[PDB]
Amino acid sequence: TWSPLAFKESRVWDEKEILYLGRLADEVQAGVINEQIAESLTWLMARMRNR
Amino acid sequence: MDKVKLFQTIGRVEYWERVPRLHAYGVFALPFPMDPDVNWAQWFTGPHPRAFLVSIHKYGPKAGHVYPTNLTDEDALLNVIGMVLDGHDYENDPNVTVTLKAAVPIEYVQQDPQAPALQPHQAVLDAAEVLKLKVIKGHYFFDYTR
Amino acid sequence: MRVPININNALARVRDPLSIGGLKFPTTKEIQEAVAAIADKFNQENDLVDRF
Amino acid sequence: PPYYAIIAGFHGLPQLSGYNTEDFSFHRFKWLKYANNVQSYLPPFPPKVEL
Repeated sequence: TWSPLAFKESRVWDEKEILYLGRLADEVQAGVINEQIAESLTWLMARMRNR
Repeated sequence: MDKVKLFQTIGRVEYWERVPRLHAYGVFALPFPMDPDVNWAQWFTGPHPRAFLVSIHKYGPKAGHVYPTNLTDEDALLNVIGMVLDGHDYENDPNVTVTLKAAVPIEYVQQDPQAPALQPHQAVLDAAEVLKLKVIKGHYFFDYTR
Repeated sequence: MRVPININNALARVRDPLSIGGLKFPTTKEIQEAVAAIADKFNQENDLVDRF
Repeated sequence: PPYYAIIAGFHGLPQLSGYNTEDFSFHRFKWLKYANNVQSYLPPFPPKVEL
């Protein structure tokens, strides 16, 4: 008899992380958190491949 | 050595993520006046992410002003109202957003500003019942609204 | 994750415009600059255990 | 207070395909310790850049 397992994890982005996150050596309008969500998405995909 | 100086490191900037809470449990925050007497610039020094329990003055001349909880005084232990997750700039705002109901790991609750980050503070666990933090896993649980 | 800097401006903004104390007057110089991000290629993933 | 979350995961477990039918043993891969010291026959590696 065989039986599989289950795997989950999660993220939260707060309001003052989403609302304002700027460049460190530049002054741009706040649109930087989209790339941060993209990297965390790709990192969770890699985390599943690691398992 | 004299006419030619080689490479040498000038700057070092490190950058972290934020303090993660549980999605499944919920967030509830009410903004509070910051007590001006405590040195707030000590509590927001390092680039490591932390969070620290906050107690409100019940009465007195500074009624409504909130300050980081001292684990020695019971009148500072009983009136605890929440914990600031993110981080804040007291040089621009005396009004922090204290979180009342959330679920933060044991790793990211540091009640002292010189206590080492990314390591569970022990006096919070040894005062977990007075501060009404229930520990079930790594992650703390607190609802100071109820 | 990256430290979200702007690359072609950090090197331009690191130096200081004080620069007096060497010869008690501003000397001339010429400065070229370079950037190269580094990450070790020896922390390879396991590509065998999915052929099994 | 607006936030944003991403959840991820899967279900699974590695299954061994073949089994012996007479006795119930399994023999497809095995390990072995052949060389006591062989790091001397290997070039050194560069260290990690702790920036």
